[PDB]
Amino acid sequence: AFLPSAAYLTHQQKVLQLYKRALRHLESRCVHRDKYRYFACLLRARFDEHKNEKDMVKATQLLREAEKEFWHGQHPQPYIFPESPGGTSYERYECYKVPEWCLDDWHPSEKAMYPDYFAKREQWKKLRRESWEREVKQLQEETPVGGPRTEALPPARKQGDLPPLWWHIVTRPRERP
Amino acid sequence: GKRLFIIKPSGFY
Amino acid sequence: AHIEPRYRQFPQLTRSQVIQAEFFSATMWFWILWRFWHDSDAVLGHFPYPDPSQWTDEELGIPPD
Amino acid sequence: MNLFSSLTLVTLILLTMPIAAINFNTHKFTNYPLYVKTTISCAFITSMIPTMMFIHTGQEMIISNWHWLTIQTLKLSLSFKMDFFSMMFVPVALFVTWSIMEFSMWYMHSD
Amino acid sequence: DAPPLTLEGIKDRVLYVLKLYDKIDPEKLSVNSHFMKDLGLDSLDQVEIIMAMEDEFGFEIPDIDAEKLMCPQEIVDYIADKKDVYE
Amino acid sequence: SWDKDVYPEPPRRTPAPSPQTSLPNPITYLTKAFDLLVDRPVTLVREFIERQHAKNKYYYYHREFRRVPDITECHEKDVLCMFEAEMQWKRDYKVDQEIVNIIQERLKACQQREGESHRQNCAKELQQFTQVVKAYQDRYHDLGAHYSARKCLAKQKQRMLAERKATKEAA
Amino acid sequence: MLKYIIPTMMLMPLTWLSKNSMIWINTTLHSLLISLTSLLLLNQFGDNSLNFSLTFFSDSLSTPLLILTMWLLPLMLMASQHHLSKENLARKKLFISMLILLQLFLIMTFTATELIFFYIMFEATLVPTLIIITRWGNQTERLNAGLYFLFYTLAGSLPLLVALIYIQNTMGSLNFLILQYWVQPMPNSWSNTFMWLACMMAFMVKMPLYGLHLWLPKAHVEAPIAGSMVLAAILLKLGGYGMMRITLLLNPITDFMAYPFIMLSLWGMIMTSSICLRQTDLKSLIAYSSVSHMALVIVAILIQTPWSYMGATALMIAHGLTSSMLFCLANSNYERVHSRTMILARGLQTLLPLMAAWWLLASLTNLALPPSINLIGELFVVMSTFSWSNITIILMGLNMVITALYSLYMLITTQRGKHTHHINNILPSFTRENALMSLHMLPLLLLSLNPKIILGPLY
Amino acid sequence: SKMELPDYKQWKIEGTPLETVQEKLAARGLRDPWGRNEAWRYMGGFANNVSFVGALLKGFKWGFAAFVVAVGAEYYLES
Amino acid sequence: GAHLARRYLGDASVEPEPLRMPTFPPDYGFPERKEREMVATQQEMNDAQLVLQQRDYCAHYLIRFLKCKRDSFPNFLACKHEQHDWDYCEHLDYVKRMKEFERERRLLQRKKRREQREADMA
Amino acid sequence: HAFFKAMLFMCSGSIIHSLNDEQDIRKMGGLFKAMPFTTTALIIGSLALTGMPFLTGFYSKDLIIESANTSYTNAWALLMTLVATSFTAIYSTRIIFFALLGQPRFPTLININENNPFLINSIKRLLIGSLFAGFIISNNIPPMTIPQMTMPHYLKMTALTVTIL
Amino acid sequence: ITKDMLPGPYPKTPEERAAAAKKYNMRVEDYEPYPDDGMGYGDYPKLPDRSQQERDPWYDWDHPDLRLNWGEPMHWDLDMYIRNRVDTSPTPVNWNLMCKHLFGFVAFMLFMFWVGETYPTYQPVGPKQYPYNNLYLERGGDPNKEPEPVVHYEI
Amino acid sequence: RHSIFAFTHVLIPVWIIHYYLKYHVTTKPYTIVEKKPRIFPGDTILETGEVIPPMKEFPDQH
Ligand SMILES: CCCCCCCCCCCCCCCCCC(=O)OC[C@H](COP(=O)([O-])OC[C@H](O)COP(=O)([O-])OC[C@H](COC(=O)CCCCCCCCCCCCCCCCC)OC(=O)CCCCCCCCCCCCCCCCC)OC(=O)CCCCCCCCCCCCCCCCC
Ligand SMILES: CCCCCCCCCCCCCCCCCC(=O)OC[C@H](COP(=O)([O-])OCC[N+](C)(C)C)OC(=O)CCCCCCCCCCCCCCCCC
Ligand SMILES: CCCCCCCCCCCCCCCCCC(=O)OC[C@H](COP(=O)([O-])OCC[N+](C)(C)C)OC(=O)CCCCCCCCCCCCCCCCC
Ligand SMILES: CCCCCCCCCCCCCCCCCC(=O)OC[C@H](COP(=O)(O)OCCN)OC(=O)CCCCCCCCCCCCCCCCC
Ligand SMILES: *C(=O)CCCCCCCCCCCCC
Repeated sequence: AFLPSAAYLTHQQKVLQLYKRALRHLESRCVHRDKYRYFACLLRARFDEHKNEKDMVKATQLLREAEKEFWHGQHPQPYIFPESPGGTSYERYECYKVPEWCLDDWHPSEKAMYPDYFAKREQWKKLRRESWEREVKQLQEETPVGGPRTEALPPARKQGDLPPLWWHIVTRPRERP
Repeated sequence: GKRLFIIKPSGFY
Repeated sequence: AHIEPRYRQFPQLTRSQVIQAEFFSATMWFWILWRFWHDSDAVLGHFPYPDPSQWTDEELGIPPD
Repeated sequence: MNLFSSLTLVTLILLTMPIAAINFNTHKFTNYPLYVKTTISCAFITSMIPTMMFIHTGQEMIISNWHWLTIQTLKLSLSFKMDFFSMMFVPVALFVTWSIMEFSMWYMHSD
Repeated sequence: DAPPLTLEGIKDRVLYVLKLYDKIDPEKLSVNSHFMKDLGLDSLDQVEIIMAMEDEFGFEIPDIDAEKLMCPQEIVDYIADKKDVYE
Repeated sequence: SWDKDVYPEPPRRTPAPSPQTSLPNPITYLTKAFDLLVDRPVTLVREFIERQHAKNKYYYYHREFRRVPDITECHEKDVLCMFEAEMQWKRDYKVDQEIVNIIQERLKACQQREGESHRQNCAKELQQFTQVVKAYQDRYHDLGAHYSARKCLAKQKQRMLAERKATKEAA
Repeated sequence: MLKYIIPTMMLMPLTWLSKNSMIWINTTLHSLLISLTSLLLLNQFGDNSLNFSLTFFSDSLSTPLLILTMWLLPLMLMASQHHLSKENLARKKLFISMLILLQLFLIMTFTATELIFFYIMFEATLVPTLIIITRWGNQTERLNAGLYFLFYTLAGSLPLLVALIYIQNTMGSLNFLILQYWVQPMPNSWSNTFMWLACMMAFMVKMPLYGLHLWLPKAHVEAPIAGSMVLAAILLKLGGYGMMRITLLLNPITDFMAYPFIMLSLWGMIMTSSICLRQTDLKSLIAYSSVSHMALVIVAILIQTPWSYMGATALMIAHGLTSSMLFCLANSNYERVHSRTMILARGLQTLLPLMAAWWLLASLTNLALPPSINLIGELFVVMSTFSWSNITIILMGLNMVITALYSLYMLITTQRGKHTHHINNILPSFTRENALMSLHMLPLLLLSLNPKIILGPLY
Repeated sequence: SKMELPDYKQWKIEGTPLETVQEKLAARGLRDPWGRNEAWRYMGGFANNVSFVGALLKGFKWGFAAFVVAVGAEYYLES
Repeated sequence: GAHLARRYLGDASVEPEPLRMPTFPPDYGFPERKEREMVATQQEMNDAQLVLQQRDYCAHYLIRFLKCKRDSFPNFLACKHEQHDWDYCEHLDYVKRMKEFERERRLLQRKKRREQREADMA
Repeated sequence: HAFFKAMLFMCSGSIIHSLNDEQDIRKMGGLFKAMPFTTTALIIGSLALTGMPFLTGFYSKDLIIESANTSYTNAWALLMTLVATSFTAIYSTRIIFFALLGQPRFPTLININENNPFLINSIKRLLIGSLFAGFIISNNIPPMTIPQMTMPHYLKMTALTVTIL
Repeated sequence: ITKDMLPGPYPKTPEERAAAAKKYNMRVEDYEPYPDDGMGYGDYPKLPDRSQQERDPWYDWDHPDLRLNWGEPMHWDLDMYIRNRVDTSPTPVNWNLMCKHLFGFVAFMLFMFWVGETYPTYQPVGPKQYPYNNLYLERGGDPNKEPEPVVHYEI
Repeated sequence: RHSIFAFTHVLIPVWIIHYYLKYHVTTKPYTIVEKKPRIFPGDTILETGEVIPPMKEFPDQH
């Protein structure tokens, strides 16, 4: 369907995503923990019944009508975790996630307020600008002709070399700034 | 302790 | 000292919050029972509702013909 | 008359004073939320007196203190209606807002 | 509010949840115990382990990441990566 | 202060304080506290300022426009006369605007002052207001934003033709 | 009025004899002194207009437009000195000369006692504006935009020339002071119908009318920032000024000639606000907002009640300040991201908090938040159009809903949300930029205190 | 620093509604593996929570005692 | 509230219409019927500034109650007796309104029995 | 309404902070003892919302029901008003049931803490308000209409019976 | 940016369609333009008309607020299908069933308010009686006129 | 400097506003217009010395 690594979803992945959605929507329907635990074992039995199914057409058909089952029996307001998308606290702190390059535009009188932080930041910026050309030539020698097939990134192979395209993954902001 | 630096835009100007 | 968080078990309570919660629940029930003692009419009724069917015709002016 | 109208306008001017304080700042405050909570507590105190002397008599007045504009027959003035509705809603809203701000000093602390 | 997580505390809580799971005996369990190779669990069991991690720590692991966490050390490393521990 | 004739007020009748209870009311204590802490220092500073005013007194005057010939005795397209007539008409228009404002102030002050019996006790102010709004509407309404003395005279001539026709057909 | 014309001409040797690092500072300083001096025009009287000479006068309509015009020149010099920093010194002095000369034309456009002098100055204001757009505009479309700006105005105004010379031959004079006393009724005929069109269509183009507004979201977009400021703040209001002069002569034929144009503007304020709901260009969003605001001024002049004229002149001054500030905020982001696409730079309150405060206040004045003079002009126009017809309240209220929607949509799109990751040249706000924003906003807020000096000749 | 977690052996589901759940599952040959994870919710201090009439009648005993005292005080005060 | 069922699910020819009643004359059935005496003077309840909904036939107890409420400040629990006197006299006025309702309903019964007796006789 | 509804939101926010930004009632429970003061004030605010006798909500809502019954009224509007009065009791005890009563459903790291004097005092002043403000204001406001105090006993006891149902 | 990276006219030959599909960075088989009815779309792709809410929120988007990637062809109505605006996501109830239930509920409630207006409830009382000829002077009556005497009697 | 709040935020604004209202607002007509005080039977007018006559003696009901 839509994944950064794979081009599709396998049948097994679709069954597992269905099982997780069904347990979460069942937990929304079955608020109390013992009652949810009872009906979740019943649902585990309903998934373990057709588990050892080697006919891919029969398994695909059972998956499809199980999705129709789930669609008819979903909770209209399911429980969403707060930082999960849809939740009441999702993307709340994005207004406090100032990027790292905004520290470069500070006045020197407020860089003088944190001498060790900026003195320790300059070696990170130095490390990145010496890692950059090596990780570019690392990417261009490993990627095949016609561009990369997947969005997967290769790790660093030598010692002393940093992984390619590491800066905006490492220097991303925290979740509670 | 363990005070964290708070990255914020330049408030001097 | 402040409260230390616990794991999978009932948290540490302060004596102050428990006696305040008990005191305000007692104040609620004391006020409800006290006002129900002294007023007793804002709930059940202030004045007896008269029955119009038991009213005679002479006090209402109904001449028989 | 002189007490009622004066404490009426002192309530609103007292509520506008921390806006001037937050706008005329250079430093990081010595606990500006405590300052606004104390200001609204004292504004509740100030608003209780015209409420009490309305409960005494029923005293009402209009304070049309500042002529703002006259569009040929419509003299628009800064005009304050101190009636039953203002006298019973201003202390309720100030008392509630005082409790909401002392809640806010705890709830919105890490902000 | 919200006391910080350590890798020691996250690893203790993850192994604590997995020791309260009846298809894993606690005397075999370690941080490198692969659930299918070593502990011999089903993929349904792995989905349930991920849901217990979500109910334990209070955040959702997405399925593209939930299908790949196949040992407790991977789970602790992922919760470290999404909570930014050892600041 | 102001002139009590143009802004009338019926005389105040406050009742004597006749307290039935024994608990002292906070209002008298806060009134004495107001008098001591607020009213006397305000009065002292105002007396100081009024002494400084009394050291050097000087005056401003109300500008008296003498009545010039109005638009009816000005010739057609005679700008030197009808300019004076137009300035007279505009000053009279602005003064009539302020007259309607004074009567609205009387009406609203009456409504607030009489309180709950304002529908009965403000019949004279309502009558004066209806009369002056009738006069203002017959005099200046529907003239347009390019109003002038010619427009107002044409409106008056149309109204007087209608009134003469209605009085003629009633006989 | 000669005490304002002469220093504005003396700004030309002041900008050509200045030292090469001093040509912005000197013109800014002395244009601020002229703007200080502009307040002597507030010597207004309840009966008579301030009548200077045979050539110049100033009633209470032309006076706020004059003070806004003389105030706009230093702010245009502040706005336009950063993107013309690498310019040649001679071309920089030519830009400043075109700004000074446009002010020189405008300050004796509004004070023209006689109407053909008004026409000569009114159409003289095309040439420095055309040179500014087609010379210091940024993209390719500035030449086409200069064509549309020139050839809508002259197509509208060359019938106006024949109309004014006809009035000169019939009445004997185009003095507005004489025509206040020699005005004759204009009856119903086809000759007087085309008389009305020739007197009105030039100003309908300059406002702009809906349907004739197509010069505007190309001229206001493809200009530089000083061009956008003067076009949004003064050059649309030349049309409303000319309407309020020339509708003295067009009675009673306006009382039924106004209906198609009242329909065009009452529906154009809905349609252009709806267009603002779906703009990708921020500068074009401000352009169609200007069309939406000037539609109400057109309706208020065409219904010609006193409340409508008061609201129209208040809304003209308020919209001049507000739209000039919105274009300057748009420029403050364009000088960082180098694109006028509104969806590109997002989340800017996380980066520029005080500039986001200026965005908030200009979006609040755009949605007519009381007691701003935006709301005063908006509200008086709504009162007068309700007295005109009671069903116009539907269109006025629906316009106010869509106006609040696109104002706060502009605010939320540019300032709120997660910031754009790949943009890292977001500098902090310069002192010049914040000073420009405050010199727009602070007079606009102080005019709420004493609003009687912007309510026209019939306050 | 180190937050010491309690025993995992102490959370046994005997005496809880998890026991009734596992009985009604073992009636059909099903067995629940996450009951000891849920077992802390129903044991210790969180066990035996009040009903709703027990929730409303919080502070009824001291409030009714204060009501008895105040009625007795005003009956002894009128005399 | 059964009279709503008697007017809607029954006939309205025997049930009184509340907007227009009394439909019968106030002397029809009353020999020498006395009037409702007004105790509170018109100028007294003008000076007391009573609400025009509150200027009914028992305004005098309301004036006494408002006088006690003004005079017993701040003891806001001091004038329950004047309040209960005013509430009792309002209750009596409400009983009088119920008597008007029952009088009109029984005279509609009288008119119904009259026309049915007339249809049986003639 | 100001007092008890502000206090209901403050009690809910105390629950939200103590359960780590959790706003869903299906992940609550057992807060009757873990959060005793929030529980006390939430029960008091729910009783004042439903029209418990002689709390602050009584002196307004009971008069509203006894005046909407005893008037020339849209009958369907009155019947929907009484159904709404029952629904208030239903969702108030939904709040009390899922948020306070039962067994815990929140995650396992209990950081339940309502021990700040800011929180305690801020809930306390509106709690004194929710106990006494209806009585105090109803005895301090002057009469502005004539209150309907005579009605049949099924019609006087409408709000309390429908709330108990 | 240059000329052959800008949108063009409607593609008619399959090599113009392939060049446009390369231009909008998508497959030739997935590239469909808007139909050439002259409305002014040119060769711009007709994307499947989904809101950005339906996009995968867990995928690492290049624009996480927009759920959109760099170089991806935007929808024509991308300003319209933002998450601040029109949502097209699948609803737990069918659209027509939602519309029928909401319209039926609103219509039934308005019909019952009209029925209850036609059949109002009241109390078994007479009209409220007032002294001084139903308060003639108090209701703004002029004193030069004299009203008809409105006399109320005891019962 | 312990009660500087009740000085600088009340006692200076009550002075300023009372000076303003006393010598610039009540010096102009109908700016501060007050509802006249409520007069009951039994009251004595301070401005006149006039005593209001009481009500008629009640036809007592209970
Ligand atoms: C003639 C003498 C006059 C004296 C009195 C002056 C009267 C007012 C004048 C203008 C006031 C506003 C200007 C300052 C704000 C703009 C800049 C800014 O953001 O500063 C923040 C900054 C403090 O914030 P920060 O945290 O440091 O940084 C900003 C943050 O990063 C991020 O910022 P933020 O978002 O956190 O904070 C912005 C905040 C955001 O909040 C809002 O936007 C909410 C505002 C709208 C809702 C509330 C108001 C609704 C209307 C009611 C009020 C008016 C009528 C009241 C009367 C009673 C009713 C009739 O806005 C405010 O706090 C503004 C407060 C004042 C609001 C006035 C109305 C603005 C709304 C839009 C127009 C409305 C109609 C026009 C009203 C005109 C009234 C005169 O302020 C300052 O440092 C102040 C600098 C100096 C300001 C001087 C202002 C006057 C200058 C005039 C000079 C010439 C005359 C001499 C007199 C001088 C007196 C001092
Ligand atoms: C901390 C600073 C405060 C002052 C400290 C220093 C002074 C110490 C204390 C003494 C007080 C000052 C001396 C007395 C004050 C002046 C008295 C006086 O006559 O002043 C002249 C007048 C009084 O009104 P006026 O009627 O005399 O004059 C109006 C002017 N004409 C007639 C031309 C229209 O002005 C003032 O007092 C100005 C103060 C205004 C206060 C309100 C501001 C409102 C802000 C928002 C504006 C928008 C509202 C729009 C809507 C309005 C409703 C429709
Ligand atoms: C923005 C672009 C469009 C602009 C539109 C401008 C307005 C549209 C109408 C303009 C009409 C022409 C000017 C009329 C001046 C009236 C002066 C006068 O005395 O009139 C009375 C005179 C009357 O004649 P007279 O004055 O000799 O006689 C005395 C008067 N009577 C008759 C009573 C005895 O009218 C005319 O002579 C003719 C007027 C109509 C002329 C029609 C030709 C022009 C057609 C429209 C062209 C519009 C622009 C097209 C191009 C756009 C760009 C490509
Ligand atoms: C006594 C009379 C009583 C009458 C009562 C009934 C009258 C009104 C009838 C209904 C009309 C208004 C309601 C319809 C418009 C609602 C718009 C709205 O609320 O949009 C919100 C929407 C997102 O909302 P939501 O789905 O909740 O988001 C959850 C997270 N995604 O946000 C978006 O999608 C963004 C939308 C931005 C653009 C808005 C475009 C629509 C504007 C509508 C204007 C209506 C003007 C009405 C004029 C009336 C004149 C008389
Ligand atoms: C006749 O019944 C007059 C009373 C008003 C109309 C009926 C109101 C019914 C609802 C209130 C009583 C409910 C009893 C459970």
